[PDB]
Amino acid sequence: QIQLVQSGREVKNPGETVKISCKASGYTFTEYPMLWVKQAPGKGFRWMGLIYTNTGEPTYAEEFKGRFVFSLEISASTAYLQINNLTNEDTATYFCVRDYFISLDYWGQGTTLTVSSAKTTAPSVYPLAPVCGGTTGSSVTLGCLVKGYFPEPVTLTWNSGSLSSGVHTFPALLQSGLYTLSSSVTVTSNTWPSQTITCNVAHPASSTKVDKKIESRR
Amino acid sequence: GVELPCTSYQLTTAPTDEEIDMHTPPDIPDRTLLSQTAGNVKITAGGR
Repeated sequence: QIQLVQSGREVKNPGETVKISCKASGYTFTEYPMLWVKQAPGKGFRWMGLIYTNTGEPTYAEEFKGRFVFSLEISASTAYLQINNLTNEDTATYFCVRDYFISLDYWGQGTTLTVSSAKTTAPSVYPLAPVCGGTTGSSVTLGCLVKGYFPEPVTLTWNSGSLSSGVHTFPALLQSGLYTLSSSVTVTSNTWPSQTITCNVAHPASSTKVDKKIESRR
Repeated sequence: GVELPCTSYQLTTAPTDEEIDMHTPPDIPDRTLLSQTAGNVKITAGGR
């Protein structure tokens, strides 16, 4: 099946490169079209080109091909589009397509990255249990956040899959050159406070990702 | 000044002294009927 599996989100270094890896498999790396995609902050999925993959070429576009330059070893569907030669006016979303009948026949996942070469740190996991007052509802509502990881994208990884049920994250707040975002960890009334409701935040420049349970507050 | 004897290169209905030939019939590169597809290529009628 058409799995143009892109990379995740990004805080892309100005002057550097960032290789959003399009593992474009099941759809075309090794036989079919890998449709290289720049991604607009307004513009949407813009042309970085495309390539029917029976021979093995990627093709470039006018606005996304260029600073974003992509390579392709299509045998595993392997390829990587580098949003590269970074500027503050270079960041956007990114994507691919898995083609058939030269418009695309399957759609690949992509990854959104904002061009910013700034402070580079790993995320802080800000955990939290519910209120000490109240808890007159169905369950316990708490949080796990990606806070204090400058810059983003700071992920929400939650409790080894236990705080991946109910743990709905929001984006990282981009302020002051730092990411601080929260996620509602919902622990059930059967689950919490007998168990937790816990999320965590992730960052590569410190190489950390803190997962915190929604603990007993008292 | 003269009527010099020479070659009159033939301008009549010369049907069969010359033979325009073709052996190893047509061989050259021209593939302009290509169409767009990914893996099952969506080509049309056209080109050559």
